[PDB]
Amino acid sequence: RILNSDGSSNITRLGGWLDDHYHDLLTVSWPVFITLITGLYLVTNALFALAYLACGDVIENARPGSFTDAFFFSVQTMATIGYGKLIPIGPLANTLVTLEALCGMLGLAVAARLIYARFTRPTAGVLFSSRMVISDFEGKPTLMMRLANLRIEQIIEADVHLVLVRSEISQEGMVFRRFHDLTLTRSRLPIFSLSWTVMHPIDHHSPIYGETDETLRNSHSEFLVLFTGHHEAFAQNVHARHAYSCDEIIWGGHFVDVFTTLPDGRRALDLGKFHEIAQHHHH
Amino acid sequence: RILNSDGSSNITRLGGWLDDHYHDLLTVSWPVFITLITGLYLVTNALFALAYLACGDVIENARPGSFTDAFFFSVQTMATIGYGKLIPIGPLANTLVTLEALCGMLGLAVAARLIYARFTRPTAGVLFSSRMVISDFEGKPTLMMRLANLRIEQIIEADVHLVLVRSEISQEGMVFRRFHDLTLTRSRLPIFSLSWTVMHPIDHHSPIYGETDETLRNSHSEFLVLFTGHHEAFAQNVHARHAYSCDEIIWGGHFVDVFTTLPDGRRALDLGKFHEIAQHHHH
Amino acid sequence: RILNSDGSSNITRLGGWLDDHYHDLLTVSWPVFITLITGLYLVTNALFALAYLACGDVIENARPGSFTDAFFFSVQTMATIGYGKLIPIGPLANTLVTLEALCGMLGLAVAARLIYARFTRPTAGVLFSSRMVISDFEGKPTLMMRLANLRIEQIIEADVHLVLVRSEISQEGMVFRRFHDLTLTRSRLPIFSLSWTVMHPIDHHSPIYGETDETLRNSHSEFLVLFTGHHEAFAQNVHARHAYSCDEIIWGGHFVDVFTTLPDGRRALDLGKFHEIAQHHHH
Amino acid sequence: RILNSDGSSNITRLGGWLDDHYHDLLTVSWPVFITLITGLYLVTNALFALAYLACGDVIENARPGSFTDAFFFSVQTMATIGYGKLIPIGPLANTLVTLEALCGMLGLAVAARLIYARFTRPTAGVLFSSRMVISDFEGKPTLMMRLANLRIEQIIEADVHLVLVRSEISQEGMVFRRFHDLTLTRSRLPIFSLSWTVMHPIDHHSPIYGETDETLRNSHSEFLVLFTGHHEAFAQNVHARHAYSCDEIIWGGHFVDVFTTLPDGRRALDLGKFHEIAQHHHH
Ligand SMILES: [Cl-]
Ligand SMILES: [Cl-]
Ligand SMILES: [Cl-]
Ligand SMILES: [Cl-]
Ligand SMILES: [Cl-]
Ligand SMILES: [Cl-]
Ligand SMILES: [K+]
Ligand SMILES: [K+]
Ligand SMILES: [K+]
Ligand SMILES: [K+]
Ligand SMILES: [K+]
Ligand SMILES: [K+]
Repeated sequence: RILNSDGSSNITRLGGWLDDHYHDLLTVSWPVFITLITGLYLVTNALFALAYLACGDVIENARPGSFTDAFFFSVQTMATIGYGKLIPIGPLANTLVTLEALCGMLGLAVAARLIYARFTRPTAGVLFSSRMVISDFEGKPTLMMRLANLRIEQIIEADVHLVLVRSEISQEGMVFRRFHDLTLTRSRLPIFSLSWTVMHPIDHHSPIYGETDETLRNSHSEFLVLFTGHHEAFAQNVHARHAYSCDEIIWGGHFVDVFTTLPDGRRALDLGKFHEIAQHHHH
Repeated sequence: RILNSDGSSNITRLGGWLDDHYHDLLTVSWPVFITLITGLYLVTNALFALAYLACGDVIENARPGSFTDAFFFSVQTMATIGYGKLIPIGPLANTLVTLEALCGMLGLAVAARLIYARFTRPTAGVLFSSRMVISDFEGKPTLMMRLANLRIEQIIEADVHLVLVRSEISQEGMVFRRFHDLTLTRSRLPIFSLSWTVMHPIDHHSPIYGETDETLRNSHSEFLVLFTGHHEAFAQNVHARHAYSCDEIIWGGHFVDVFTTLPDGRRALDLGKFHEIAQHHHH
Repeated sequence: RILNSDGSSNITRLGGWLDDHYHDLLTVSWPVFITLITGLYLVTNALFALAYLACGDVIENARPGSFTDAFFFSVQTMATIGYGKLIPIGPLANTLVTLEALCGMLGLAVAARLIYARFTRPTAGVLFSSRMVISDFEGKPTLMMRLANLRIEQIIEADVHLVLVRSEISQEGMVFRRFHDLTLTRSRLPIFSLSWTVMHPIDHHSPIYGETDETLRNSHSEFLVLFTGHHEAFAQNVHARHAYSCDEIIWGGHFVDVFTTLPDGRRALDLGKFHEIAQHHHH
Repeated sequence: RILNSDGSSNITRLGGWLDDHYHDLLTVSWPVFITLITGLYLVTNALFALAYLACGDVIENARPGSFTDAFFFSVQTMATIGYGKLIPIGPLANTLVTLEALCGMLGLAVAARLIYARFTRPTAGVLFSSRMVISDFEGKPTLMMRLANLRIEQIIEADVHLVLVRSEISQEGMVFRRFHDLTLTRSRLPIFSLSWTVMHPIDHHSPIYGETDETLRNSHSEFLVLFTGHHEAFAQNVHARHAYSCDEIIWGGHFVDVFTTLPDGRRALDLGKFHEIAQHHHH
């Protein structure tokens, strides 16, 4: 497989610590992110502790020269707790308190907004069919796959972009992976609530015209699907990607109706039937 | 009705606690959201209270072994109030204070940003006409519905996507709901301030060409409308959806002019006339 | 004038307190917004003051029954200042402190995020020419207007949508304002840095084909311009709107080159020349 | 060069302090931004210090008339530290504390949200080839340039807009820079993971049809590239711009394959080969 089932590439890649700070703060794992924020919080409070000590004995009820007492006073100042046992003395420590309160209020507000950004990533909650089918629709062979909304809230302006990716030999003897846009009957669904079957009519303008299971395997053909939409639950845009290889196309298959009948005779959506494909079996 | 008047589906659906945390935090009711935040706030302060107690008697002016005194000290630390009656003693409680201040400052900032997200959902403030009409416009039968901006602020790049949804029998005997895009005379209005009448000319390319009130009812025809736009009041995008059934089309009707004359002879917008449709009555 | 110079409508409009809370919190004036936030802050602290008093004398160093002492203790609790002169006594006041700290931390965080939203509205910083011109370009009469970027930072994917708005009589004797999209030579400028002249070639497909200054005045013709783009300074989308009446079209005029020569022989942009139009004067 | 390599213009520009506050707060340098926030923090605390003094001796444990003691009490109130040595006396200072806590909580929250906005600007992390090439592709001369994703995370709905910018003489003897959209074989790549070669087939509809290296230099031809896309790492849109002059087009050159073979026989992406162009050398 060139592309994984999720649509990402398998190709190995090659060719400063804070050179991409924002990206790294978002993509780094939660234990790493936590260590970074917690360590920065502790390192800043250790730097102010040393600063208070460099002024002399400028913290009331603190043991002279005690870093521990200066650190805990710094925490009480930076977090703006201010119990009042450890309190600043003179213009030097009060100036440092004024600087530290500002750093803590600003820096902890930024750290908290970064936690929120990492936490509020919306997921499309869209299910792609495990396979694609090739069967006749309106008297023409048609490539199909389907999507379902896994949530109760609607996706507005839902778009699907289907692309064929195959190996080709150019007119000047150049071997390369080419990307062919597959024209869909409907690429935009204004309101996506339940199930959507995406169709590519295989006409003389289709890059898979006259193609068989065998010819798709020789060009190492792959089908890449991008779904985009605005999700009403999040009041944000969402996307989902997927990839099918040549062996995931059921030639002559048709998708089973997902709309089932409940015991009370009601019409329901059964996503148990979502990956079910019907085929004709010969002797 | 397959689709409700708001554009949602009526179909019954089937086929972990924190498996969709962000969606559930946004879509859950306000009393439930409040119980969750308040309970998490109280449970965290109860966990730190127990932690302070596990260290021994490390809170000044607290009754030894008192959970109540340890809980209220935890609240005073986590909220960063720090009155100074209940104060930490030793390296163990001061370390817990340092950890608790961080959790509270970060966690309460995230909870507050989540309240803001739930509170700042923009509404389009767009009124859809209670009916659609079918009457001649520029010598051609035309399907129409109308929208009005209920607010003083404008919607920029306003888009309308009108779709017919009917039951159909495919060439291979497949019964299914098909979605037909209805081509509008104008689908984009760069600046939407007052009233907008949306028109679908019923020409030989229209899916409702040669269709009558009777034929629309036999295919269980429905009309789905999606409105999108950028709202100047919110400096955010907005949308609105609506649905009409076959019995909500006034055949031969025309919308009444909404621009009324005020006593001072001034031209005004009267949204009292917005749902008024004029029809010819025969003997 | 039907439409003002800024693109808004002049039409008079007609046809619950917290029924549109979010819109009203954004569009209300700053003195009103401030009164609302400040009053809510003061009313909440007065409600907790009364609550503390209803428990009895549960505030140390407070005068029994004093609302003033209970109010200032509430402020010290809700703002999380906690000096430590006024401190809570018993399980009742400590429970109220726990509730009040939560309300204040959450509610003041939301109020502050609302101030930021009202404060960070981006302006396009785009100058529209005071007039439009009609003159020959590539041997065809062309309608033109121009825009300039007033800032050093670029606007990416800049779009212009020009529309004619005139009064018309329909085939069934209906008088109405019709919106005609005016097709531009270029409606998209990927990178907008300096000046952009927008052109509508008046060909047989133009709604202003065969139109004169006189015929535009009889239909009360107006030209509405919408500019949209992504601003690099804000890393946000921006828009600007404008409107021209029939008397703001210079028939036969051409815009003066804005690129001037500086004393050091350097080529500069002179936005002093931006509204300058050249015309031929006859005897 | 009219346009720099980054796509910005070189043209010199000409033609109130808080007249563009939000833009200036985002585009101003970090030392300037810090001085502004820090100075505003210090000036506000100096104004409350003076206010407390104007009431008389209304701060316990403060030296009468001492601005230093009133300033540090103001810092302790505005930051909500509240140690409890300097505490307010009477209805006048307690009213000022109530006002100051509100200002500090709101104003410091806004300042912190502004730091976050300045800090969380996403970069596309896209590499443009140092040159463009003109060589035959599918038996037609084709203009090409290429882009690579410098990060592991994908860009979804990646768009490329290529424009020619040359000096031209109009039919009425007008010399001006004209912007020609160059039609690409593929302008949209739904999922951009590795390398993308952008192609403009030079057919009879191309503005560079029949053009040579010499004719492109006489019109001072430049090629402007805009890349846009949605970045999965940031869950935000991104863009990148670039510009090529006439001397940056390798006539007859073709880009070298970036997909290299690793010692374990694995296929890898070598961005060391990204700027490598192959050419035929004659005697
Ligand atoms: Cl925020
Ligand atoms: Cl935000
Ligand atoms: Cl096709
Ligand atoms: Cl049609
Ligand atoms: Cl035209
Ligand atoms: Cl072309
Ligand atoms: K505090
Ligand atoms: K405090
Ligand atoms: K305190
Ligand atoms: K205290
Ligand atoms: K805070
Ligand atoms: K104290």
